[PDB]
Amino acid sequence: ASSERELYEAWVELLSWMREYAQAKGVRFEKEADFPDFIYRMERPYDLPTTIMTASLSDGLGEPFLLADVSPRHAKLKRIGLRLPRAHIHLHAHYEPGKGLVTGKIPLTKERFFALADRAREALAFA
Amino acid sequence: TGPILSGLDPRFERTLYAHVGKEGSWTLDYYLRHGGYETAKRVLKEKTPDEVIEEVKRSGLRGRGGAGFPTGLKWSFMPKDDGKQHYLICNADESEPGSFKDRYILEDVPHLLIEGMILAGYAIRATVGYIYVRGEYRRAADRLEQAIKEARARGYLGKNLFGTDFSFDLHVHRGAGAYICGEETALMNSLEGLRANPRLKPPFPAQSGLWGKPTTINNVETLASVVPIMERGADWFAQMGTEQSKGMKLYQISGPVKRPGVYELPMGTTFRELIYEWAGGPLEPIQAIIPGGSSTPPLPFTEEVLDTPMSYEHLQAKGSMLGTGGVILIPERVSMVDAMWNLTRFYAHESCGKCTPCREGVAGFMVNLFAKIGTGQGEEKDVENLEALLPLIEGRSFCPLADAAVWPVKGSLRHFKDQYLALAREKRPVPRPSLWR
Amino acid sequence: MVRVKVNDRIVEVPPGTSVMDAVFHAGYDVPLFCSEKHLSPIGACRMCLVRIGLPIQWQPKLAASCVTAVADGMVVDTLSDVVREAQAGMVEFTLLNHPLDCPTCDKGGACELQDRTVEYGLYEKYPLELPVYTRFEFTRRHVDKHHPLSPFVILDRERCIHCKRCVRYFEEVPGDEVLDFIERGVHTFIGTMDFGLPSGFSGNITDICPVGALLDLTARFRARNWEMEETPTTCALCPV
Amino acid sequence: FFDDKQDFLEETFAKYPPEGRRAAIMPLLRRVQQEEGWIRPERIEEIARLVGTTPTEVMGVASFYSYYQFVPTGKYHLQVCATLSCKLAGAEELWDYLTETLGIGPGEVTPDGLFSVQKVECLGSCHTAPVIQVNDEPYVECVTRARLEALLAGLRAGKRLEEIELPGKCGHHVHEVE
Ligand SMILES: NC(=O)C1=CN([C@@H]2O[C@H](COP(=O)(O)OP(=O)(O)OC[C@H]3O[C@@H](n4cnc5c(N)ncnc54)[C@H](O)[C@@H]3O)[C@@H](O)[C@H]2O)C=CC1
Ligand SMILES: Cc1cc2nc3c(=O)[nH]c(=O)nc-3n(C[C@H](O)[C@H](O)[C@H](O)COP(=O)(O)O)c2cc1C
Ligand code: SF4
Ligand code: SF4
Ligand code: SF4
Ligand code: FES
Ligand code: FES
Repeated sequence: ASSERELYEAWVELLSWMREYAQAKGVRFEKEADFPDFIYRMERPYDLPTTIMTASLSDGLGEPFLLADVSPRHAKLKRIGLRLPRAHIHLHAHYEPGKGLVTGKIPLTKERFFALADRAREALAFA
Repeated sequence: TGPILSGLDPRFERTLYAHVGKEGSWTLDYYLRHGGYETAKRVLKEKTPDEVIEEVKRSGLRGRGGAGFPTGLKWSFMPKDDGKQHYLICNADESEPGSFKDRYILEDVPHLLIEGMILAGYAIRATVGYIYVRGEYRRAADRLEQAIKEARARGYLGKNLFGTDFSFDLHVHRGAGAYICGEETALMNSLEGLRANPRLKPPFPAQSGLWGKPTTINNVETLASVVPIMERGADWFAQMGTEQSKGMKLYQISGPVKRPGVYELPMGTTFRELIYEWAGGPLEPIQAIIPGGSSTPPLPFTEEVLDTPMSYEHLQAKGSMLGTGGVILIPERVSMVDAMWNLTRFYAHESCGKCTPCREGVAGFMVNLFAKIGTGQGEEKDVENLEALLPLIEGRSFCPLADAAVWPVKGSLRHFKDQYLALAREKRPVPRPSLWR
Repeated sequence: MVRVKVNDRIVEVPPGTSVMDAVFHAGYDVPLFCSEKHLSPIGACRMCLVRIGLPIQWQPKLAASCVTAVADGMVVDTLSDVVREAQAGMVEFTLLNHPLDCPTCDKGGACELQDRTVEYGLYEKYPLELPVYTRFEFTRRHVDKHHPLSPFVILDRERCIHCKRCVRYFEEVPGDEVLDFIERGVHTFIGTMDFGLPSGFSGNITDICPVGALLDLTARFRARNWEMEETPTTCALCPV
Repeated sequence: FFDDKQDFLEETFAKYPPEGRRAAIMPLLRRVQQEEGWIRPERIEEIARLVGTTPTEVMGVASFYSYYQFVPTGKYHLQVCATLSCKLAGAEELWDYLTETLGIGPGEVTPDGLFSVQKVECLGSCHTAPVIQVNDEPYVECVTRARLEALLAGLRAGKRLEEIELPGKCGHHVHEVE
């Protein structure tokens, strides 16, 4: 259906939170990779709101501890994903209408993500 | 009656699972009071290693991990004398779903296993041996270390055992719950301090095992089965089962049945006998059964199937195989698509990542194919493609885990591809009824 | 020496020869990712598959020519339809989750994956039917990108196809273990706890990586592989 | 961490050949897990220095197995078996109800500070499904809604698993389903 749209919109919203945390704890954030269907679209028209697909929070050593990704424009089984490297931790969120951004059945709010990234910073970050 | 054991004939003698559950059966005193450790005493001072190897060779005892290779011939492949230290490996990693039989052997009757390991160590000149247990079995590990401590106190594991020139010692090593680490060549890596990516099979562990020493790995059920064989006859062992399946077997069953669990039964009992006489008959209509473990291809619920003797040969001639005898009943209330869904997601959780086909196809493609089909997204295209996908994975992987993923799906198509097409052509998610209370 | 037969040719070859070397010495060809010169062959990419007969006694499953020893009077088949279809399938599995970076990838034209893909992939299916390249229409694997492991080496964990070349080398050639995988499954990735990359011989992985994962930062974004003018010479920094 | 306990290190390294010190990476790591709740990088550096190898190899090893945790977990890390048998006994609905009630992700921890969730493959008790394990301990088997909620109410009040009233019968090696 059309929920996809808001999902990408919601996806953009997610990025904001990430950036905010960067200023809070003074930790390095990096834009990892942009959309291929936006680089390699030559004349084809493009309606998506933002051009960024993958980003991450890297520690002082540059090694990431938190990764966030969004599904491409034409792929099947679209989702938004989160991963903690080296910790065997994967989260798979959808956008359910009325509820909001939810990890499966459980809502994914700003506070939950802030806590998760703070835990990763305290635990996994080497320096 | 003509001498052949295929079921509930009254001449059957429970040997391994007898003392399971009996309070205090893990005391060395319990094992002693029932005649324990006598067989070790006789074999160590009477028989030579080649003799105890010939004994198990004639026993018809085949590998109890699911392979079926004659452990007698297996030990006959060992160097059998080289001057180097050898190792005997107890493979206590029990990770196949539907398999819960060896757990309670480890928890309640350890000294049976210790005697069997002493016998095998005498046979293969193994002075030290290791027991590798999975990180989910803590009660069994506690009881095993307690039993080893007791045997070490009362002189069963020492510099020289019982005056003869043989020595033996055991050491426990607890795992951390990784299915592939059960692989005989990957287990050695995992213990050695490496990542568990399998080793090359053309060099066998009989010729190059732990730390380069000629180690031999046998299943827990095999080691335990050694003791009665040496105790009361090898022919007595071979008295059970068909001409290719000698001895008894620890069957176990799970699913919507009245009383699931373990039964120490001869090789060849019909599925009807097991489910109905023992487990009390199913609780819901079953659409299929998975006989061996999870890795085995499902077979339909048929009368000509219910009459099938569970053995190394009768299942072979029916397309499936007898891995562990751990049967799981799949009812019509759950779609086959959902069953193999969970199976493929499980095998994807546990892949090591060395082979491109298993790692990529299984963990990225195959599971995604099943997801699209059974989530109300699939099309016939996905079912055709997944059908063609399996032969591209089966033949070529470093360890058979990859084949372990396709064969259950392979058969699942050859009997139930039609089902998928429905879920493909109806664009319907798998049914999700409430099953738990 | 042992006599081998590849599809039309008979070759003398010393006994300890790998089937792969007997194919190439015989003049045929076979894909190659896992194995490398001076590195322990282990069947990992499953690209080196051939057909083997040792009597006509065809093997049930495809033989790994990178870790197969050769026996006297063996038949090796690299042109059978089954072998070509299987090699194309494995290429499909390998490129399944690749990041779509070729035009901006520093590896560019001198990328073994590109060449073996255009070599063996897309078996001739039988019409002038409109062909489909990839079946994978799902979400690809995304991990950390353009990460400098060291002032000389940059790391793209997405481009790694999970061969063993850098870790095999690191244990074997210098004897300095400063690299290995972290997790398993498809989530496996390369990492380190030794950050300075202390070994004095790390640069060679830059050349070995059949993908652009590990690239030379001092030569990142200067020119394309074909564009550079090559001058073969000898280094006079030290007397070797 | 292992500075305090040198008798344990001697005992563990005596179990392996003098060249097979690296085997000890397995038990040593495990001792950290149950002691501190999660594995810190300092633990891995110490294991490497004691055992004479590189922290990279040890980290690859530790991250190879599912049991070893590298982030904080609750005091009670509810490991939910999701395999075929346990699902057929309702691991779907069990997992859904558990996670939706606690409101946690598998990576994060409840704000109460004692409840974490994680899916696990076959726990080797299939006839008594569904099954759940608490961080190292014998499984709480035959998990029905009453059994789960009673275990939760007991653990919430500081009851040791060894002392909690569990309704229903859990067979030893066979079990009657009614
Ligand atoms: N948890 C469980 O109970 C599980 C059980 N299984 C079962 O176990 C099986 C795995 O067994 P494998 O390790 O594949 O054994 P296999 O069938 O390849 O070989 C049997 C044994 O004999 C040895 N052997 C075979 N051919 C030989 C030869 N020519 N020369 C010398 N030694 C030789 C092998 O090294 C091995 O120890 C699966 O096929 C499945 O049926 C599989 C997965 C899990
Ligand atoms: C990928 C893989 C996983 C395996 N997992 C187990 C296991 O979990 N438990 C087991 O007893 N055997 C397992 N095996 C079979 C081993 O071959 C087994 O330890 C060995 O055959 C013991 O020999 P035996 O059956 O002759 O006694 C596995 C084999 C493979 C290839
Ligand atoms: S089939 Fe290959 S990739 Fe899969 S677990 Fe076995 S060795 Fe690893
Ligand atoms: S590694 Fe090779 S195939 Fe991959 S993006 Fe770079 S050039 Fe393309
Ligand atoms: S980073 Fe490159 S060389 Fe290393 S394993 Fe991956 S593909 Fe091979
Ligand atoms: S070439 Fe033999 S598998 Fe890599
Ligand atoms: S299925 Fe959950 S314990 Fe075996």
